[PDB]
Amino acid sequence: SVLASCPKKPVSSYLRFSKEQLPIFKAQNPDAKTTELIRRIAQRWRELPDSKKKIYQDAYRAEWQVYKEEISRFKEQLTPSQIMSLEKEIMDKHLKRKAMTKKKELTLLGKPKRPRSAYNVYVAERFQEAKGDSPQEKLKTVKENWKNLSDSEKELYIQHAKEDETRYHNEMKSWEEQMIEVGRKDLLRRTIK
Amino acid sequence: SVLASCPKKPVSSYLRFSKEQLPIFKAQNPDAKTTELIRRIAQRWRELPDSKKKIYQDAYRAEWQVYKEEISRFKEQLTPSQIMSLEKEIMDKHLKRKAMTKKKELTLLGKPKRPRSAYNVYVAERFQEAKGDSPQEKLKTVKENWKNLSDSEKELYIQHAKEDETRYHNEMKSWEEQMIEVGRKDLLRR
DNA sequence: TAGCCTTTCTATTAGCTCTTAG
DNA sequence: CTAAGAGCTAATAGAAAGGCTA
DNA sequence: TAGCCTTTCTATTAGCTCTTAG
DNA sequence: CTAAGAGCTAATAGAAAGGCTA
Repeated sequence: SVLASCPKKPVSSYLRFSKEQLPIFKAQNPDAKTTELIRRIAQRWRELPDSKKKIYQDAYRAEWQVYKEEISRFKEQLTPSQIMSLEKEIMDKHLKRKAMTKKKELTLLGKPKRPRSAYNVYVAERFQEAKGDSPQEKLKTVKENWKNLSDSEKELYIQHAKEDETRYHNEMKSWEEQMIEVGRKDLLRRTIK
Repeated sequence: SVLASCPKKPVSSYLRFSKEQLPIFKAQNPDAKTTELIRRIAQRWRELPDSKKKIYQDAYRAEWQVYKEEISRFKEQLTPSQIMSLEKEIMDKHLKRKAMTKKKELTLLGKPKRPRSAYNVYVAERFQEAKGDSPQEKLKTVKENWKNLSDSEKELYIQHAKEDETRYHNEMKSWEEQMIEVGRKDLLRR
């Protein structure tokens, strides 16, 4: 909202060169992978005489002066409420990226899944059965069927949950022992129940 | 600040008991550490019959109903801009506490100071020799007498700024390798 | 992976005093 | 949706010098 | 320790494409 | 300013089950 309209900074000298060069490298080798092309483009950059790098550097510097003007005139026409909104939007985006980065990191470190309750075991064992033309409606259905379960049957899912609590404690003790060894004592629970 | 005026949540039963008891314990033991009074207060709570703990829980539950009412009519009267401000204030507070906790932790772990710049070394030695009514107004004198400095005079301080850059690299490889010992690779640069 | 739907759980964190020290 | 990968440039945040008041 | 003042530095992270896969 | 310490209670955030579309 405020962030959407905020002037964006110009790209540096090399990234400018990189974006005219990529489509020509791609058009000549449409099968070769983008990581190989960028790897091939970087050196066209290293090899490029400094008289030619200066053409890209001069454009960057000239656009940097447009940016300074654009951003100064932008920030100074914002109301206090729009300044707060811009700061909250930037903060929220940064936190979304940090949270997402941490989840990918913990998956690479092989963090155990948390205990799956009897309802979670139910949703796994009997979801695609549930009538629904949308995954959200197949779940909406699962919630009613879960309630309609006989007491006899729900105790079957409670024991599956019970034995998964044991799996959680075992795997966590093992994973947390491994994190101290990898030097990630920070990833440990402070309150281990 | 929207958060300043926001109804706060009631304290749980033990903290209600703890409140009335601390003055009594303090008055009876005035040379005792607050940490020891709270330890003895928790002991009284543990010993307290559940019929008496329920008196404090019933008050909590009754105050929880007052809270729900107060917070809903407070938030209903907030403009969209005040709702966004309240949410930003809550998050900023949480992050200020996280950042502050990390700085205290790194000070206990004895993290090396970063490299002092030539300006930094000029402020340290020539600060109290500068005219100024307030510490901010003393720094303006040093900032003005830094700008005016000769290149040869700058080199005298630039002598410390280069030997301190060595001190930083040395102390950091020592501290970072010690942080691997304690199992805190997360605190390294990388 | 996030977010949609509901339900359910674990781990975290909020609250309070009063002194010390960051 | 968007981070990762494959590169480079450089703006950015925050720490650092001092001390006094939150 | 944060934040006030200015200046200065180090470490981080932003930018770009296009495909893959989280 | 406020975290730490010395305790307890419980609200809260976010993960978990599934799959499909950002």
